[PDB]
Amino acid sequence: WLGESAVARMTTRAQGLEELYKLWGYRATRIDTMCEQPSTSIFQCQVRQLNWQELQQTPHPLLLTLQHEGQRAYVVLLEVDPERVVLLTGEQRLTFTVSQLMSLWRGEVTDLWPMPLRETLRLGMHGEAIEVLDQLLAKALNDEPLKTTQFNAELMQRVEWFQRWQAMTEDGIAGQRTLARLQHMVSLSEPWRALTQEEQVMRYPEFPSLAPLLRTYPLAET
Repeated sequence: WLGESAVARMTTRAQGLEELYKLWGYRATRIDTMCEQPSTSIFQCQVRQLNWQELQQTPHPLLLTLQHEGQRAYVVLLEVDPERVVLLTGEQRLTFTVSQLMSLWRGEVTDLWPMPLRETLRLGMHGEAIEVLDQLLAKALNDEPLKTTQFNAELMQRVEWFQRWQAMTEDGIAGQRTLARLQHMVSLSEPWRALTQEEQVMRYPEFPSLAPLLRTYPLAET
C-alpha cells in the first residue's frame, strides 16, 4: 500500500460508512451502509469525485476511497488543511501529508450528511420543518434564529440573505437548490467536532454509546 498498510484497514464501503456514521453519533444498520437510494433515515449518502481543492473545502467528514494496484480500501477523513489530512482507519488516527494522500486517493469520496428537509418550504407554511429551517439558517449565517414555527416575511428575508451569500437565485423560497446547499453546509448537531479539537477523554477508536438513526422527517403544512 506503498508504505502505509495501516490506512487500508477497512476494505468495503459499508465498513467505512459504518465508521463514518459513528462520528455523527449513530449506530448504522446493514441497510444504512448500502449507500443506495432511497434513504432509509434523514441522512443522505452520495458517492462523488472531488479534486484536492474541493476536498479541502469539505464542511464535514467524508469517507475516502483509496486505490493501490487493483485494491480498494476506505478511510475516514476527519479534517483537512493545505498541508495534512487527519484520517481514521477504524483502529488508528493517522496524519498524512498531501503527497501521501495523493499517492493513494484518486478522487472518490462517499459523503454522508443529515438532510431532514427534503420538500420545498415557502411563505405561509408552518410546522416543525419551519423550526428546523429557522435553526439551520441561524447556524449557517452565524446569527440568531427567529424561534418561529411559521414561514413568515422575516424568515423569507433570511432565506434570501442565505441565497445571496451562496450565489443562488434570491427568490426567498427554500426549494431544492437552497435546502440542499443549506443542509450539506450545516447540521443541527455536529458531534464529530468533538474529535477534531492532555490527554483525550474518549480516545479514538473508542466511541461513547451510539444512538439509533432518526427515521422520521419534520413536517410542514400549508
